[PDB]
Amino acid sequence: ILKFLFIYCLVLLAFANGLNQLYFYYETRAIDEPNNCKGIRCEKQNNAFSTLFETLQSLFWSVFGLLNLYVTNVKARHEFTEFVGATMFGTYNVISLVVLLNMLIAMMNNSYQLIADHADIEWKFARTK
Amino acid sequence: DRIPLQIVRAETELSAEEKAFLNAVEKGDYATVKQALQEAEIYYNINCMDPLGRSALLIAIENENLEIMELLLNHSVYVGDALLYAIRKEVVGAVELLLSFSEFTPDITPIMLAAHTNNYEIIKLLVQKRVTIPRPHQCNCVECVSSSEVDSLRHSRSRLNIYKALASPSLIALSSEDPILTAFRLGWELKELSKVENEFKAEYEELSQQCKLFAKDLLDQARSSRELEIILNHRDDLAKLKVAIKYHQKEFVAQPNCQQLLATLWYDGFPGWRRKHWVVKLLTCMTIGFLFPMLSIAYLISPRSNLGLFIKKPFIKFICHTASYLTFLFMLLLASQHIVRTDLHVQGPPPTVVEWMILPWVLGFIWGEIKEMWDGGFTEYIHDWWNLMDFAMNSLYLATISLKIVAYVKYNGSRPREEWEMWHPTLIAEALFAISNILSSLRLISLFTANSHLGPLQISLGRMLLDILKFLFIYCLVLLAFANGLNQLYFYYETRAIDEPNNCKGIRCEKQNNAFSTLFETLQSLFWSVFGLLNLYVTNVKARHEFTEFVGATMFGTYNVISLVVLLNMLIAMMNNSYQLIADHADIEWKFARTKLWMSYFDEGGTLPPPFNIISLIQNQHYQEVIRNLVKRYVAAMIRNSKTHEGLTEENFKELKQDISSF
Amino acid sequence: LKIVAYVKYNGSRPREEWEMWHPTLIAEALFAISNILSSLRLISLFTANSHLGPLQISLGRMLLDILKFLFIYCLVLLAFANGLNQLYFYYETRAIDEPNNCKGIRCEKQNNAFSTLFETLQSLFWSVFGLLNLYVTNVKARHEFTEFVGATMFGTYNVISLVVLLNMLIAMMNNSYQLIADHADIEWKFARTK
Amino acid sequence: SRLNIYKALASPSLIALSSEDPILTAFRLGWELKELSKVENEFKAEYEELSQQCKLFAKDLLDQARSSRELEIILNHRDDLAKLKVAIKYHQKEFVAQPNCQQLLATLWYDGFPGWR
Amino acid sequence: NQHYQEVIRNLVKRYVAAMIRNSKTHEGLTEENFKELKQDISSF
Amino acid sequence: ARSSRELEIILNHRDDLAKLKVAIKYHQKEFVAQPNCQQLLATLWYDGFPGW
Amino acid sequence: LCSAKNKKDSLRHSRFRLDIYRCLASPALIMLTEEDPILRAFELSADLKELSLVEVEFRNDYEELARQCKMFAKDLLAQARNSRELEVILNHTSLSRLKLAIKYNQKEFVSQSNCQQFLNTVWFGQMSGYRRKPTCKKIMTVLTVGIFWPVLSLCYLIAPKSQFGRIIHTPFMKFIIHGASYFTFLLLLNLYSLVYNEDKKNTMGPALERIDYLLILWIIGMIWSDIKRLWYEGLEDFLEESRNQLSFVMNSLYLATFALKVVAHNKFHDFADRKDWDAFHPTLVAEGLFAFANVLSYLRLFFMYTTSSILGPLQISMGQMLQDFGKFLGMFLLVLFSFTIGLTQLYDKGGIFCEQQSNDTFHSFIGTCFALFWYIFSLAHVAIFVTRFSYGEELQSFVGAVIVGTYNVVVVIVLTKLLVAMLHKSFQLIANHEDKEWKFARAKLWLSYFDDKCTLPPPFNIIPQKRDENYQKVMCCLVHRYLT
Ligand SMILES: CCCCCCCC/C=C/CCCCCCCC(=O)OC[C@H](CO)OC(=O)CCCCCCCCCCCCCCC
Ligand SMILES: CCCCCCCC/C=C/CCCCCCCC(=O)OC[C@H](CO)OC(=O)CCCCCCCCCCCCCCC
Ligand SMILES: CCCCCCCC/C=C/CCCCCCCC(=O)OC[C@H](CO)OC(=O)CCCCCCCCCCCCCCC
Ligand SMILES: CC(C)CCC[C@@H](C)[C@H]1CC[C@H]2[C@@H]3CC=C4C[C@@H](OC(=O)CCC(=O)O)CC[C@]4(C)[C@H]3CC[C@]12C
Ligand SMILES: CC(C)CCC[C@@H](C)[C@H]1CC[C@H]2[C@@H]3CC=C4C[C@@H](OC(=O)CCC(=O)O)CC[C@]4(C)[C@H]3CC[C@]12C
Ligand SMILES: [Ca+2]
Ligand SMILES: [Zn+2]
Repeated sequence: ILKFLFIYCLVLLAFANGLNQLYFYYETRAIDEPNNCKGIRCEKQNNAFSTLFETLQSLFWSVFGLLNLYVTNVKARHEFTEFVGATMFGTYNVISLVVLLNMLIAMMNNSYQLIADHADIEWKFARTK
Repeated sequence: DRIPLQIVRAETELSAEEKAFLNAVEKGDYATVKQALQEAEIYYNINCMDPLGRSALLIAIENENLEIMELLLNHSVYVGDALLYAIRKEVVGAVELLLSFSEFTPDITPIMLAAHTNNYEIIKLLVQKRVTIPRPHQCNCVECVSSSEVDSLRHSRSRLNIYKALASPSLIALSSEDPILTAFRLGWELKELSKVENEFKAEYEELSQQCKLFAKDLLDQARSSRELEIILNHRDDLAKLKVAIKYHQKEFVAQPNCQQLLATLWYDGFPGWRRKHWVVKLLTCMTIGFLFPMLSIAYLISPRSNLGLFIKKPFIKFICHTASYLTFLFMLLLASQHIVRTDLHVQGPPPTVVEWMILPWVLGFIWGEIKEMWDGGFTEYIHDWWNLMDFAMNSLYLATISLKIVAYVKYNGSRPREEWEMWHPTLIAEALFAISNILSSLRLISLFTANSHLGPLQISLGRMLLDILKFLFIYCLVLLAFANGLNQLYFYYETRAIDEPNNCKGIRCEKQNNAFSTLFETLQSLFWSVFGLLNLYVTNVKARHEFTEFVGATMFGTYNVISLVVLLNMLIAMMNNSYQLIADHADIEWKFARTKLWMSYFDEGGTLPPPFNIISLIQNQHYQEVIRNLVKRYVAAMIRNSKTHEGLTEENFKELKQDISSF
Repeated sequence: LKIVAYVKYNGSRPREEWEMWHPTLIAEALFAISNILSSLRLISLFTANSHLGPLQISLGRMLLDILKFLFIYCLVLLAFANGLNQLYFYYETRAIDEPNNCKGIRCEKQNNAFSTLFETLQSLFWSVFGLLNLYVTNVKARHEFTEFVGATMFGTYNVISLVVLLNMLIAMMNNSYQLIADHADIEWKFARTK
Repeated sequence: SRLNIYKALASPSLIALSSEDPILTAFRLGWELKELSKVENEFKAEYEELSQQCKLFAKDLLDQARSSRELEIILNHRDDLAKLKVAIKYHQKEFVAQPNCQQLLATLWYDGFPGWR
Repeated sequence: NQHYQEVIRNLVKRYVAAMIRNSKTHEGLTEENFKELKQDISSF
Repeated sequence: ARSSRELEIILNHRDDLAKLKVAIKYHQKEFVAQPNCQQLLATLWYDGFPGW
Repeated sequence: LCSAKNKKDSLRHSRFRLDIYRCLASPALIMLTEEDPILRAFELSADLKELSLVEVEFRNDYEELARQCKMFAKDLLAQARNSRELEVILNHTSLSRLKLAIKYNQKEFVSQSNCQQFLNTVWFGQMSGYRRKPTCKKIMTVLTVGIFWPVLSLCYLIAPKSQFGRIIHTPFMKFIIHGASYFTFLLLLNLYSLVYNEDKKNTMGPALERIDYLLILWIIGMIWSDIKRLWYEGLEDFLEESRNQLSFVMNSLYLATFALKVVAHNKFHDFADRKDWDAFHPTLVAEGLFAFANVLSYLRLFFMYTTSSILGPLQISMGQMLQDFGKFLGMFLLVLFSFTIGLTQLYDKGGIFCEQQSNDTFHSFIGTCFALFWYIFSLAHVAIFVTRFSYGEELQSFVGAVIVGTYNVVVVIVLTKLLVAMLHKSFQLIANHEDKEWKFARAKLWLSYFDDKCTLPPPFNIIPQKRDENYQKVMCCLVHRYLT
């Protein structure tokens, strides 16, 4: 599992770098937002890809579908930039959820079958320890 | 109420005297057969055959009795195809006796059958008589064309029989000057054939696997390092290893002794690297990376010095290149900090400090890529997937630079960023730079093959990407179908951006609107529903037509069911099946890939990291003496493993009891 | 239907004033369904290719077990839908009493999700994909026992549907594909010969 | 008794000796034995095994052609590729998927394009 | 029909011989060994 | 082993169950999980609880 | 005395006992020494299975001896040649032999072709022509019998010996009549809300309608059959079947809602709107129990899938994979309790069912458990904004978000994938015995309809030396055939 988390961390770092490079020109201030809340832990999510730390947090929570889709919009309404950002987010979603999770499922299936043939002996060794 | 049973195709029955002669032949009574043949000569049948077709000579061969066979041959009995029947049983004595309806196709010769049976003694016995085998054509020649039209079945059978005869390990060992090179070329050619002849794929793949196994097993007989170096360095520098790599001989490359020689070459200047604590290795790797600029500069200032020669070792080359790439990536990560860039409202910006530092790395990457491509050629560049990624990344960087130059010259003044148009050169340049950063940071995965824990897993994951495209085609077809339907249904109720709140139109707004109003938007909406990011209220319409809304909702639900309950689980099952098959050969593939990576640093053509780069008869005699020893040991081995039968010993003990009774 | 609509109606009218069963709307819906069905026929051309053929055949042979699973899921869904509709049918509210004149769960504020059996079946269908909000179990009268029972039943349905059946189906589909994969070549060649 | 009779009638040697058209007899017997397995649920395995044996006998009998003329004679026999159509009608997948029959079908299908491969 | 019966005759003959090969050779060789050994010696 | 006395002699030999501890130190999992050793260990473990 | 020996040498004592039992379970010894080899194999096989449980260390050896005993009795039955011998063997008393095999869990014995052929004849009875009918003709026969079930059940009541009276006596039609009787009970429940007067929704003491009396008659009928089955068989045999357990709970829930309904009509009869009643008013409690019992009524139809030969094997396979789900419940239950402790410690010092979900879900132990429960699906039921403190606590808000993120990875990514890994492994082992397990379950279900103790459907039920010598002759033939 850690062996897979290494690859996932590499992919996440790459996509976070790209998204933060694209979206950092439009950072706003906390006082300019309703309720004076800045970030993705607010009632209306904003500034999702403004800083590298916030980009990492946003990409982590999108694995469980907890990041909304309007965070890719910008106030200036530059359609090319928003389309490119949405495409980056979609590519990350496809790679992370359609590919890596299923490969993890397959590898866990294979490893368990080999481990299962000796479960009793290892359990009894642990129990006598 | 009954089914009558009667012979439909009747064959003439033998006479009583012929049946008695047959029984005497089978019983092995030489006197009775001699008397019967003498009576036959007096009356003026040995040529008679059974309804099964087993003649007296064939039964005599089948019973392995040399005396009756010798006596029958003395009386001018018909021979026919007795040699083939003797060869197929693999009895030497009958074969030498013979040399001194049918069960076989008319295109089979004794040498072909001997090669098929893979019997060293019989093949050797036949070769001394100067036999020949036709060479198969590579073909639009008139002879091949006419043969194919006249009878395709015979032509294909004959071709398969010839290739089966040629690919016999014993024949290759006995009659080839260079058995290893012959095995390599025959394996490659046989592998190419299975793609052309789709019907007979399995036999050709089996023959290719047999050739590969023979080539691998020949190398296992080396007993000293001198023999191994002679074999691997023979040129028709490690020429033999490069030839084996060219022909995709994974098992030959992944042999333990070949790997040991490569490991010795790789860890040049590091004695007992394996005998070190993991901490010491980690500290050693860190310091060399920190000192990488000093080592590169020393080589440029003075190659002859010790520091100049330090970079020549392949492991140091690898460490320095990795450190340089890591530094480039870290500098890329630092270009998005708002501390470096002060103003954002300048139409044409001159490059900042970070971009000035970055540019030499990009120039070095481009120069190295074009140099590699020019040296290797187009095919070898196209062969590796990673080189394609490099080409895309470098093209994107070049486009970024070209767009940055135009904006600076064209625009002088400063404007608010919200006033710019959509197709502004600065925005396009920034987007291209971001995509380039994404592509660059993903290249680090190609360095996983050098590790023993993360290498085989990377190889297995990379081998599972072929089926995903196959499934993606079907998914794209289904998506296009449902998008067509939904856009056909929902395109009558398109609203304007002014009517919507906040003045936002699309499914990328806090309140999703116009989800299925256009084909492009329909495709985007159906893509995002896979991850659950499309809300259910987008199927409603302002006019409140219940039938239309219900039809659209049912379309959406059917698409959701098909996409998420059927196809996803199907993909999971397919990728599970593929992983189990791949896992059984992961070690050999990983060793092949790591060997390919290692030999890329043995050459001295490219030494500097990217930022610094821009600134024979006697040999044949020794090879033949080693090859002779390997073949001699190989033959004595395969006989002991499989050519050893308890049943053959049984009749020998019966013969010993016969000899004891005679004594 | 298009000919009937052409003959019958001979005047222009605002589209929002048309009734629910106007012939033009039915014709358009049937045309859209026909387009969906027509576009899906291209899968039958995959058997002519040596790469996409065996995969198409194997996917075809795997559709028999999914229906057997769906029958059992249908039984479970019917049971839970009957229970929820029996519990929640007293608190049915009219469309006038709701904001924007909504009734049902196709609205921004989902409501009356368990008031009828048909709507209950639709609501339970959409919970598999997570498109039903958790506040639909609330009661305007604010009765604690009823809301507790409804939430417990909804949670039990979600657990049974998404934690047990889906994983069972995954394992079953894994086993079936491995057996099918062995004979893919012969079946694909038979299909291509046909 | 019925099972014993059907098992006796499905012997490859008996079919070879006593049948006028062994291939058609094998096809019909395999189909009939496959249909009997559903009605007689108690003996499903035996009837399935007998049907498989009949199919294998027919395929192995086809496997012994030594020329294209013999293959054409076998495939074109009518009691136009009539035998192939009869095999398709009876779900003889292994018989149809034989490499020589597939090669003949390919040379029929790719007419006008020599050396397409 | 005459041509078809000719071809069927050849195929059946080849099929019978092939299946006999797997059943008969080992058994025949084993039987001929011991039986020949136990009667000729007695006659001698 | 055919008797309990032989099993005790083998398991208690010291160059307290010293042999068992030595086997545990060397990760002899198949040796330790033998049914007779497990029976003896269970007898030692459930002392004061007959027929547990 | 045996305890004294075990103190001196327990390894020798255990080995001697296993040596004796391996001698007793010899197929050759049973045939030569026992009068009833089939019954001896049944009793010994059940004896050796129990010994495996007590002798945990000798588990493998004992269950190998039990398997050997089971395979011997199945091979003895395979030597029967005609139906006369089959009826003699399966009807002997020491269908007593057929019922004895079901009690002793002889799955191999039941799945034999001779045993399966015998079951089919008894199950269909005089309607053996049903098997000759085509598929299109079979369905019309089942639908006709099911639709006219009240008439056929009534005909047996007045003229049991008539032609229509004896129709129920055959097991196959009895199963259909009982099945159609239950399908009408479920139809009455569906129609209960449709015929509900809207004026009664604001009535606090509503009286029992005519439809309510119909449901009471069925419930007594279903209950009455339940004591009869329990009384004739026993507690342990009756409690073992899952279908019987589901009938226990749903019958108590149906009595509670009607007991509360009568009391409410006699105590609380006020006319007031629904919005003004107490939360725990008896009328509201009565409707909560009624809805719960409707779910358990529809879930009883799972046993009817066993008869089908298409959905039968699949349903049995899913039943055996439910045992692996219980083990994962124990580990997940501790993980959910661990994160509940820390999360309520951090936020209480400073719910999810509202349209705007707030931080108040973490202010109680019950609320915290519910919020973590809805995170398992990964369908975004709960938002991240819930973790943020209402007034400030910038640092404590971040720590709470990290705690929730760790919970998601542990459960949704690690525990869920581990659960799928074992279902892949266990199913492959189960798939091997799919046919043998389904046939044993179907024969167990069929045998319950052979007894004439319960013949009428539930609404109608409430209304008021010679053979031993033959067995020995067959036994010697079967024994001597087996040796040959
Ligand atoms: C470790 C590395 C592993 C890499 C594995 C790669 C496997 C193959 C995946 C490739 C990624 C594809 C990226 C492009 C598509 C995603 C981006 C996107 O749509 O942008 C949306 C953006 C913004 O809405 O829109 C578009 O780009 C245009 C609309 C595209 C709609 C059709 C998409 C076709 C592909 C669908 C793939 C679905 C896969 C799951 C199926 C269950
Ligand atoms: C790639 C090639 C695929 C070929 C075909 C594969 C099989 C496709 C068949 C799927 C069955 C679809 C049945 C209708 C469902 C979609 C229509 C619908 O409900 O739209 C909403 C609409 C409108 O709200 O709802 C209805 O019209 C009725 C809703 C109640 C009935 C629900 C039926 C559920 C059927 C099983 C669902 C299983 C879910 C996962 C279980 C683990
Ligand atoms: C029963 C026992 C089973 C095994 C238990 C151990 C399993 C191994 C994993 C342990 C989980 C460790 C904690 C991970 C999540 C930390 C909390 C968190 O990030 O909350 C967000 C919080 C709050 O917004 O943000 C941060 O913590 C800031 C840093 C986030 C950086 C991005 C994520 C880093 C990589 C995480 C990979 C996790 C696996 C993903 C696989 C697709
Ligand atoms: C912050 C950004 C720039 C990402 C930083 C990532 C690096 C710190 C890591 C990620 C993957 C690592 C690589 C993963 C595996 C290997 C193989 C490893 O192989 C060996 O020679 C040692 C083990 C062995 O003897 O088999 C050498 C280091 C290397 C290239 C690693 C070098 C350091 C890398 C690039
Ligand atoms: C997927 C969506 C976007 C529809 C648009 C793509 C179509 C134009 C493609 C998709 C599938 C294609 C078919 C897939 C496979 C074949 C078999 C192919 O037959 C061969 O030549 C096979 C050769 C071989 O055996 O390798 C001929 C084209 C055809 C019908 C293709 C025709 C073009 C199709 C319909
Ligand atoms: Ca390159
Ligand atoms: Zn040629």
